[PDB]
Amino acid sequence: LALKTIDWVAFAEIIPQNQKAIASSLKSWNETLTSRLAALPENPPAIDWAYYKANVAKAGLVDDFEKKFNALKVPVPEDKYTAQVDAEEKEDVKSCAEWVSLSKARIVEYEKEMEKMKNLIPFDQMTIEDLNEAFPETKLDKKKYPYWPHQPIENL
Amino acid sequence: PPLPEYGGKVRYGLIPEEFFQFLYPKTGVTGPYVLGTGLILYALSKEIYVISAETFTALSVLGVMVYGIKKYGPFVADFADKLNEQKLAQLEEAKQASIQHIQNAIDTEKSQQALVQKRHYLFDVQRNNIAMALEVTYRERLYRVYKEVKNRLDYHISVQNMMRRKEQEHMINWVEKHVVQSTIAKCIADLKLLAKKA
Amino acid sequence: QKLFVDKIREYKSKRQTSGGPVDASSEYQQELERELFKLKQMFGNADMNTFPTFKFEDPKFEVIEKP
Repeated sequence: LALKTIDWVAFAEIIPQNQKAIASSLKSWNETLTSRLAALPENPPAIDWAYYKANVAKAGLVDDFEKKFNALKVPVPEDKYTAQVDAEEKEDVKSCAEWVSLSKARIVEYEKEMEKMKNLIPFDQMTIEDLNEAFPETKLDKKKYPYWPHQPIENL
Repeated sequence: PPLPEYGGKVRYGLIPEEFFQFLYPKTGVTGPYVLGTGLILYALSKEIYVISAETFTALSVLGVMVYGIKKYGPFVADFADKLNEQKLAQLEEAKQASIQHIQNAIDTEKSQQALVQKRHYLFDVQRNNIAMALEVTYRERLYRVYKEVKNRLDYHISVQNMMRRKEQEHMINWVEKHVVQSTIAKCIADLKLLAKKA
Repeated sequence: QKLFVDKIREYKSKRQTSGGPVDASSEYQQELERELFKLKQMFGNADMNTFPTFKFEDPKFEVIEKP
C-alpha cells in the first residue's frame, strides 16, 4: 500500500474537455476510497477462543468452528487492471516525447528567426528589397496590381 | 550606406564656400566680393547684362523666391524631418512587435512542454484507485468472515446465557412455591428470641 | 430454620435432577419457543449451527484509458 502522492491542480491541467467527467469521477472515487480505508482498520481482531472455550458448553462445535477458520483460504483479489494502465502510460509517454521533439524543432526555428530579426540592418541604411525580405508583408503585389503604383490608390 | 548629415555649405544659396576658401589665401576676406562686384559692374557697363523689363521681372521673381524660402523653409525642413522620423518610429515598433510575437510563441511552446511533463498524474491516479479498491475489498472480506464466525459463536453463547437465566428463575421460584407446601419448636422459639431481645 | 430449610433442602431436591433437564418444569417450553424464535431471528436467518460458507464478489472496473 505504497501510494503515489498526487497534485490535483496539476491533474486538472492535463485533462481534455472530452473526459472532464471521467477525471472528476476518478477524483471522487479517490476521495471515497481514502475515506473507506480510513473508517475500517487493517486486520480484524481475531477473537480469543477463551470466551468461547470457557463459556460455550457445547460439544466441540466451537473448536471445529475455529479450526475451519484457522484453515480458511480467503481469496486475495489480484490486480488484473494495473498492468494495462502501465501499458497505456507507456504508449502515452511515447506520444508525449515525440510531440515534445516536434515542439523543440519549432522552437529552434523560432530562435533562428528571432536571431534573424535581432540582427537587422539599421533602418536608415536599408534598401526597399531589404525591407521586403525582412517583413514580407510589405511587398507590392505586382501580381494582382501589375501597373503603377502596384496598390490601390486608397492605400497610398 | 548611410547618407552624410550636412550638404556642401553654399553661400547666399548660389556660391559654395569652397570658392571663398579657394580665394582666401591670395585675396583675403574681400577677394570674392571684390571679384563679384567687379564682374557685375563690368557686365553692366559693357552691355553684357542689358537692363530691360526682364530686370524687373527677375527682381520680382527673386524677391518672391527669397521671401518664400526664408518663410516656408523652416516649415518644409521640419515637415520632411518629421516624415522621416515617423516612418522610422513605425518601422522600429513593427520590428519589436514581430520580436515579441515570436517570443510569445517560444513561451507558449515551453508551456506546452511543462504540461506534457505534468501528464503522468492521470495514470498514477488510476493506479491509486485500483490499489485502493482492491485493498478496501480485501479488508471488507476479512471483516465479513470474522464477523460471521463471531456472530455464530456469540449466538451460541447468548442462547446459553438466557437459557441459564430462565432455568435459574424457574428454579428459585419453584423452590419457594414448593417450600410453601411444607413446628411447635419454632412456636416456642419465637417467644424465646423475643425474651433474648433484652 | 424456615428459610434455611427452604434453601438447603430445595437446592438438594433440585440437584436431584439426573433425569431432569430443567428440574421438574412440566412447562415453560411453550413460551421458550417464542423466545428462541425472537432471539435467533434477531441474530440471523440462516442456520446458526454450522460454519458459514463465504461467497465473495470482486469490484467492477471500466474503460479508464484515454479515449
